[PDB]
Amino acid sequence: PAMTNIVLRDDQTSVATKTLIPIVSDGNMSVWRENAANVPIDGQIKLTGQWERMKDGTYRLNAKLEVPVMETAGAGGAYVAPPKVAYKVTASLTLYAPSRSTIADRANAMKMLSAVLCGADATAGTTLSPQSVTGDAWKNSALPFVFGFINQAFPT
Amino acid sequence: PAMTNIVLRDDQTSVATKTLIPIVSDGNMSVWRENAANVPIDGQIKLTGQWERMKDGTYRLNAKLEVPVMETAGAGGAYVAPPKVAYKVTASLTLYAPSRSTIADRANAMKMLSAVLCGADATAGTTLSPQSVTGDAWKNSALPFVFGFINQAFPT
Amino acid sequence: PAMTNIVLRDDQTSVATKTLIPIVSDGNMSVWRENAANVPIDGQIKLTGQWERMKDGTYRLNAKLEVPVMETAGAGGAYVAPPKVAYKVTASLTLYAPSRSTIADRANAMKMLSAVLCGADATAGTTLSPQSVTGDAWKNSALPFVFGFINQAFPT
Amino acid sequence: PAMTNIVLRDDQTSVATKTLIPIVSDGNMSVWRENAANVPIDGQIKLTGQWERMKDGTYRLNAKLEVPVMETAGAGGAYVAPPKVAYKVTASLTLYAPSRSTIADRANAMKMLSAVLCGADATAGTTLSPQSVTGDAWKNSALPFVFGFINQAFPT
Amino acid sequence: PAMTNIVLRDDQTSVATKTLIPIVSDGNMSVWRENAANVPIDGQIKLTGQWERMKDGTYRLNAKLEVPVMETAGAGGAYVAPPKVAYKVTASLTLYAPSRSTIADRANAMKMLSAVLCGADATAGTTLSPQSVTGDAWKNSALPFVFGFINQAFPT
Amino acid sequence: PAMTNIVLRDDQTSVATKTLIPIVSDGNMSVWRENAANVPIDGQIKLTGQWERMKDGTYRLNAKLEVPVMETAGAGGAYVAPPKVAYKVTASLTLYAPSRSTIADRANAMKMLSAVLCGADATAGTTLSPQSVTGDAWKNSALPFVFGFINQAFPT
Repeated sequence: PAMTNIVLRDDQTSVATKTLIPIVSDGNMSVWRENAANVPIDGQIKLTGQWERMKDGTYRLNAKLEVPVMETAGAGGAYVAPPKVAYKVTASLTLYAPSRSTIADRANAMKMLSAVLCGADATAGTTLSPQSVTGDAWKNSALPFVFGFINQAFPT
Repeated sequence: PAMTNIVLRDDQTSVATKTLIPIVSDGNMSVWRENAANVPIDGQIKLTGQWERMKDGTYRLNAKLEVPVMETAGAGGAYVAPPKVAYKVTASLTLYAPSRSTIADRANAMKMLSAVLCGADATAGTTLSPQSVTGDAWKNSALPFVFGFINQAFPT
Repeated sequence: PAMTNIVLRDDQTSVATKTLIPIVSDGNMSVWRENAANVPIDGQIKLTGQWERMKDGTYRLNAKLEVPVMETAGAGGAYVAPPKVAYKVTASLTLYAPSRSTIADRANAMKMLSAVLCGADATAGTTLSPQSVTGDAWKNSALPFVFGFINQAFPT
Repeated sequence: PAMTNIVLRDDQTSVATKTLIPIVSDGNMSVWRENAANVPIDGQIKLTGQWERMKDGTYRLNAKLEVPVMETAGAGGAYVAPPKVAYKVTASLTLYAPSRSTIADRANAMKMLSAVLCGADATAGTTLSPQSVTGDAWKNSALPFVFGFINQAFPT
Repeated sequence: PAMTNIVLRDDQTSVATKTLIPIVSDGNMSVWRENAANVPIDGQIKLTGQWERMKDGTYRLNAKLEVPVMETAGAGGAYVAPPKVAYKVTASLTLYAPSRSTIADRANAMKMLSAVLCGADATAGTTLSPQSVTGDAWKNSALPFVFGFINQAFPT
Repeated sequence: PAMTNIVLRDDQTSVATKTLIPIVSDGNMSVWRENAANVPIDGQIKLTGQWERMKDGTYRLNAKLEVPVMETAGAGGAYVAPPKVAYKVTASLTLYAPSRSTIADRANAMKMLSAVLCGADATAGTTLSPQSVTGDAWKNSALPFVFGFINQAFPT
């Protein structure tokens, strides 16, 4: 498939739209990046999709979303520098699919873990829109793994 | 929070429901497991949520879904072949969040990467339900990252 | 007993309510933490209750309340970092109860030291509400040990 | 401030009053002690308030309540057994306050931890009087941390 | 699942109730303890549930109930004797389940041995309630295995 | 007493009856065995009651129930395979009673651990009949220790 734009929606009070433009098509990876002004290149949101064949025939597929955070949002100026990038929150989905693995196996695994990350709970058929327009819908959610990852408390 | 059951839905032609019963709560990790008949303990669908504080104050949160495939018995051994597992398709979401990170930032990152894993594309607000009742909806999908993970060919 | 929420009241001008949610149930300890947005995880108020058996049979019971302080309260932003956590004020109650110690002994010790920390003075039956709704009631109090710990002057 | 008497109340069925007379004022510490008849000096209820400036500018303030239990005499030694002490239940509140810490912060911490030691629970503003005249009120209490300290089983 | 209290009934003439409160939850071990008045910690009734994976894949599950009998006071020596534990009556159920075992096998084994320990005899359907309010029902019972364990005389 | 038959009931959907006939009575050992059609001797359900006096006077009483699962035929190799036993699920109750123990101690311990293995929970008087005609009653039961032994997941 060809590289396309990737439009995401974050979880602020007012859901803001973020556009990742394709940058580069490499041999084992491909990269999408945000393009926002008065933001250092290091501060743009980055999406790296890479893949490799382990020595045992097993295929490792990594999708890495880096979200940078500047320290104090700055009034952009003609020759004024942006806030130095304070840190990065990183989230990587790794999929290990062995030699004998099949399309059905991979699809099942991906769909079920996606439901988990969208916080399926004891009640069957439960999920939360990752493209939800509801502001603060994820941080306020009490679903086991959404709440778990966000507020850093897994169920025990 | 307390551990609850977790009900997921696979991507077979007729969508099947899988239920993960809570098994154990360790000091740092918690484990849910399916309870299917005629399956060994090591062959059930397993979900492991673990977390550790790195030496730099950065916190690493892992959610690991193991989907096993058990072997099939060929009646040739002069005894019914013992029921063992063939292999495991594994999918682990890892979130690295430093000490300066907040609830707002962790939520932004989780929601955007969930949208990515649900095949967010150039068209804004595009997502595919991971609890979808549409059979084979994921394996047939052409959404960039759903397709790339299912078929081991990311956009390039 | 099961872990429950723990609701405390501080000593500002307007008494503010702080909720500690249970995080983890470990083998020798249990942890409660505040969950407040635009605050680094390191800056949340923490409560760690641990217990161990010394080699001589004596039981050591520690309850540790960590109160972090950020350096300059910051206007939360979409991709704006919180104030880096400036320092921690820590307060630990340690109870040493030997092998021959009894329920009555431990209850007596705990109640009397609690009265001391609530600042019982020469006048009998004297105490100060630790859940007091009166703003600034503790910092302004002149009770020997409340005043002592707060303003860092013990009676001599 | 000047050292005053300190009147506390235990948790017997009929609540008894204990009075701590000031004994000595050292350079860094001060000591109150009970004066009960037929008790050696080392068997009286003792209260020690000491403080030291750590090498990092952080100040450590300790308040230590020792409650002794004297042995009982069995008339078998061919002489009345000498009155000695059996053991000591000790409870020490320690406050670590750094150089950047203020009166507001020390007060917040002390009040909240006092509320904790008085069995603050999920219900807001919950506390048990440490000068309470209700006999056996503490040992019978089911408040989380009162119960946990008295019975050596914290919530888990 | 989560640890709950465990309420048992003994075989005294007037059947008494014992309550085991959870103390700690480890990864491979969970402990319940009784909290009775005027009994040391070591003299309380203890319940230990543990599990381990042997090197051959076979899981070993152990449930260990310790009923202590404390030393009766005795008359004074030099000083009054300290309270100490005389001995412990211990009862451990161990279940060995190899890799190829199923829920059916384990449930069948557990139910049948439970009926055995509840004194199944030649007449079908025979059983004795372990929660029975009938005082001295077990020590008086003549069912082969109950009587055998109690009176240390096995059917021969 | 004299050895009698022992009639047990399993946990199949339709509850089946198993009869253990006495085989042999030794001095410190007695054996019961099932006699089912089309099952080898080693595949029959076995029950072993033994006792021994340790070197410290403490008596050790063991009751061991072996439930074998025989190998399923499988297709022909060179010749038709001979019937053989696949594995054994084993459940052993061991009771340690020191010299100073009495009938009261042993009966109390046995009844309380029997109520435990029959799934006593927080609610008093809780029990599950081990001779119950309710099919699949044990494997479906959620009582902490019954469920724990069955599903190899202990309350934690």
